[PDB]
Amino acid sequence: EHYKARPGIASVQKATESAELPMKNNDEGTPDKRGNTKGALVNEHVEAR
Amino acid sequence: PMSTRIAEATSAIVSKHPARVGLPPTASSGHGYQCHVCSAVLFSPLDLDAHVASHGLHGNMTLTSSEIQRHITEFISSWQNHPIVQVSADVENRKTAQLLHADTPRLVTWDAGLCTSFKIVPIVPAQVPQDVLAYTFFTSSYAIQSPFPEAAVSRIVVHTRWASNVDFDRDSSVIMAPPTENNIHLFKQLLNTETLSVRGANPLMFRANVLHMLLEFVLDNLYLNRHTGFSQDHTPFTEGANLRSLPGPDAEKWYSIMYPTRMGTPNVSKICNFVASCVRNRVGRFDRAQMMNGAMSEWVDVFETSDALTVSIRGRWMARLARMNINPTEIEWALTECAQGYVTVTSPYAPSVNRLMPYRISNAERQISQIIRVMNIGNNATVIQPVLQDISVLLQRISPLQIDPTIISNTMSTVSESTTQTLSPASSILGKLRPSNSDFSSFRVALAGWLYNGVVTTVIDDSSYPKDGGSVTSLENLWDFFILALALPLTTDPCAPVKAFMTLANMMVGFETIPMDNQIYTQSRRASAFSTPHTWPRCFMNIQLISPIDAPILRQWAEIIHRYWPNPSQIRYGTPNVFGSANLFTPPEVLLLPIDHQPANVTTPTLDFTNELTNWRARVCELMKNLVDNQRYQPGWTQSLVSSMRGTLGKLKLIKSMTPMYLQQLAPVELAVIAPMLPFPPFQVPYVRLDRDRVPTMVGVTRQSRDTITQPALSLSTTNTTVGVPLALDARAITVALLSGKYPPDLVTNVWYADAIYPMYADTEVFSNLQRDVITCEAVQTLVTLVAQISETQYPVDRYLDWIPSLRASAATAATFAEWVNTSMKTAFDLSDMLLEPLLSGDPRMTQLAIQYQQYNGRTFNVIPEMPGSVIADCVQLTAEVFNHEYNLFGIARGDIIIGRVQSTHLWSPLAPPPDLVFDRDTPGVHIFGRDCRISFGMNGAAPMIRDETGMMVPFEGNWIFPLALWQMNTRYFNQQFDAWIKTGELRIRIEMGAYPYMLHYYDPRQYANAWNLTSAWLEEITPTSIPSVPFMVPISSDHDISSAPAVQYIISTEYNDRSLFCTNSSSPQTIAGPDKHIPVERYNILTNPDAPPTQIQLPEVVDLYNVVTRYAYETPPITAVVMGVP
Amino acid sequence: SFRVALAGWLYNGVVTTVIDDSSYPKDGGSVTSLENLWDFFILALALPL
Ligand SMILES: [Zn+2]
Repeated sequence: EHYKARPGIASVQKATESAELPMKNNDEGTPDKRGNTKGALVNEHVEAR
Repeated sequence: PMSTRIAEATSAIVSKHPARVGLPPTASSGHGYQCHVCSAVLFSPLDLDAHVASHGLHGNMTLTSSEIQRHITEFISSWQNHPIVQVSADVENRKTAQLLHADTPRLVTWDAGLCTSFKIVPIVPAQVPQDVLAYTFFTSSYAIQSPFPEAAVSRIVVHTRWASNVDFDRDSSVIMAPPTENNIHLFKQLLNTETLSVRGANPLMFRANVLHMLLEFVLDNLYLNRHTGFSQDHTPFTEGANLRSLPGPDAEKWYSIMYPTRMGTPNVSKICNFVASCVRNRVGRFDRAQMMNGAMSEWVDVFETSDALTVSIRGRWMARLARMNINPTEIEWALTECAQGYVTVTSPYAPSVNRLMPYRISNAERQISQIIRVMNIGNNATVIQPVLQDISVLLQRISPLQIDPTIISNTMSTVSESTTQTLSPASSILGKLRPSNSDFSSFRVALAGWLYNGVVTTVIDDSSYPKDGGSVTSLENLWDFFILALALPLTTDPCAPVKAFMTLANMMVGFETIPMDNQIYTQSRRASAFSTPHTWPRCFMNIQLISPIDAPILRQWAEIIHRYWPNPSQIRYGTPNVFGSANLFTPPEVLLLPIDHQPANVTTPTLDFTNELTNWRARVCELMKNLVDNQRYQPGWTQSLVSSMRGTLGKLKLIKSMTPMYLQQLAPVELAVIAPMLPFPPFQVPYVRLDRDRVPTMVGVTRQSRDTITQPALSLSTTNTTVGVPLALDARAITVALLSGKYPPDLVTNVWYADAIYPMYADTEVFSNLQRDVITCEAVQTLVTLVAQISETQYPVDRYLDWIPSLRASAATAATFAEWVNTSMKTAFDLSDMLLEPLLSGDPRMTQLAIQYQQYNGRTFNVIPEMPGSVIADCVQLTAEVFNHEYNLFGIARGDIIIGRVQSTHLWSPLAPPPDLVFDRDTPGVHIFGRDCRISFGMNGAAPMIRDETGMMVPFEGNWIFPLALWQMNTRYFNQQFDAWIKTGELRIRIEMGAYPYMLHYYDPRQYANAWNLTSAWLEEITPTSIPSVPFMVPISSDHDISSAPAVQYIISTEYNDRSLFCTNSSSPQTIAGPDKHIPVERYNILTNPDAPPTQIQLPEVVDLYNVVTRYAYETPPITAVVMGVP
Repeated sequence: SFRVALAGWLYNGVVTTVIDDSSYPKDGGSVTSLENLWDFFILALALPL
């Protein structure tokens, strides 16, 4: 071995794994196969709040 | 337990209040305590409770727990708001303990053994039985003691105080093992907190480690030289010389180590050749000063084994101490001048015995420490209060003054008052003239605050004022103005005069008006709020704005203030001959006073009226009589009440107090007698009487430069910190003290002071408070001189250790290195409290000490003390300059190595390689590899390539040049590619290091040897943050003929650094095969060169290992054993 | 907050970082109050990031 990394390979890998995930898939408001918009029946502003 | 129980009870009583917050009020979230009988919202528990109480039909009140709680809260608010109670404590803090008494260093220590730091050690045993030469030849067979070890190889290593018999043990030693052992732990010590391997050290910190090593070396060799005692030589080896006898159990072994030129020379060996070359008459003692019959000689000069470096260090240390020296006659004169004749000390008059009393230091070394301890005190007010309290109790114990209100009582009791009245002037002041919490200390505390107006400002408490606006129509409220007017002139508050004008202005609002400056500092603003030069009303400097027709009383009071306020003076304490002068912004040997001083001329005092503190009371009483006179201010009063007020004022003006006489004549003498024996010297700024342009508005201290401006005079105004803190007092206490004073009826002044002042000049703590300042200045200078070696400072210093590798240091690195310096310099000199720590808060790369204050105009006065020398920094620089030439003795190699296979039968030592097989950047056909290097494999049988700096590709062969960091950053990818070619190929690399430790592996020259295992271990263990010590493979010298066997050698140095080799094949006639070196004649100059004078050292190139050293026998007695006093 | 501000430097066009409402002096404060003086100091040093 003779050498331990300065920041730390394990911690850097864990942080990169966490930051590597693809962004969420916002879906509420788009139709399904039958044509029915998928989502919960709630006010458009109450949802954002 | 009872501790917790009483603590809970005390909390349950004292914690009846929520808190003390500074914010504007608020109905909702303004801490409004709401009642319930009505919806009102009060802003205090006592306010809400007075609310609820006034609810309840006062005639029908009965006892209740609610009433009990009401009275308890009302009672405890006063005790909480008292100023002495606010600022006070019983247990000492670290900073106050540091200020009141600091751990005195131990700087006079003695040594008894022989001064030396370099020792000769055998590295390879000789062969005393052999085939060519019978054993009867050698002197070891006869058990003869030789000054130098018999061995095939003898090195010379470093071990500080290996032959020393010390008095006190400095705990900083530089101990080294011989070269054939690992020494990497000496250089992996300071900043290698990330290195894994126990046998590795980071190359980018060799410079810092070596600087710390040299500092510890110098700190260890700081002793004096004892005079032990000699003995005639009863044998014919010397010409009857006198020989030392150093103390110890096994002392008979030292007569052959101290004196190399005393053995016999029966043989033609190397040691005998040297001893026969030496001269004969330089042994033992040759000089002494015997100033007495039957007493030890004062000093001697002796020839003996010792190194010129440690001899020089101890000589310079003794020179510094000799500068610090003083004598009992000068101590007598100093103490007599300090006591001012009230104490007679005596010194003997006869041939002395050469004491050594190092207690005298310069003025810069004292002003620097004053600046430091003022920097350690800014803005705290719990660090400076205990000093004032101690001076207060000392003043009370030394003063012949008493206090008793019975004088005021008896004076008041003579005025006639009507029994059928509603106002009693004599009975009102008697009530409001009893101090709260019955403490009369505020008088002595204010009197002691005169010595400190640059860091402490004694103001009068806000509670002493008339409670939210006065009124001239109120008797109990008029006595408050009287008390404040009498009490203000004794405070240090620069804005004292504007109060006692705004107090009367507040009190008569609606009777007289005067033009203010703002809508905010109106005439109805509290008088205690005007504490700055900025807030003085314009009608106080331009009095014609006050008109004699509108505001006659204000006009008259303003004229009285401008024309009769007391005048400052001075007393001239101290004696700066022995003691330095510590004051910064005043001349040396002078003490300022906020009142005039005038020496008495009779030592049996009787009362008199002629002084400024009585004239002030007369003026105040006259104007009080005036503002009582007219019916314009007090219309509802009777002739009886007016005449009673007049009588009380006219008699209070003629009260017979000794306090003003005292403050004029005797108090400044007591201050001057107390000042020189004070653990924190006075720190004053000028007393401006009434001018708005000279009132000081700040006092700042700097400890570092700002951007690039290296001169302190240009950064002192923008890189300083303000110091100072107000301290509240009690006007009632001060005024009762001024009104009631008294002397004992048997007062004879000289007899009183002659035995009141004696017991404080019998202790000698003041003399020991100076060596602390010496060490403080030494530490500051040493830090400044060491940090410049690794950083870029603004100080001119020489740089010897530039060839050693070092990292690009930042503020954190500098702070760490300074911490190590501080710790080592405390461990040496044996003091446990703070030292050099106030400077470590910033960064120690641009340090500088300076101080200044500023007036109201903007005119700033600064004091920049001249940094005196420092023997410790000088000796560290000398040791570095000697390291530059004798680096091999500390196990350091200089240059760079050349990895490459060399198989032969020759016996050249790898530390002195033949110049034919060393190359450099100036060699034809050398490939220099820098930063942008890539390797490209070879395909289909073609050889792999590597990229030159110039963009070329070269096969794995030839003569190359690496920076060490290149390999160190690609250690594993390079091993795999290159190690197969270095071993049995044609590759030769010159790693560039600059400085590196090393080990040594010897081998029998007539057998096969191969250094590939050691070399491969080293290369394999190189790492981006560490390298193991460089292993060499050296042959063993041979006394006689031998046979040659092949040897394979891989690592070699570049320049000759086989300098720690002392002698090879000692005890034999000559060396036939291998590294040859006789005894170094240039080392022993005084013996081998008859023309050289005795005291002659060629220091920066050789340490000489033998010379003349002077041993002392001085006496270090306490001062009380030499300077006796006459009780 | 420090490192989230550093990260938000990269996404100016989607998310804007503003210092919290409750970090300001209560009721606007006053220059006659030490607490609001220190509040203003902290706020002034925090705003530029
Ligand atoms: Zn109410």
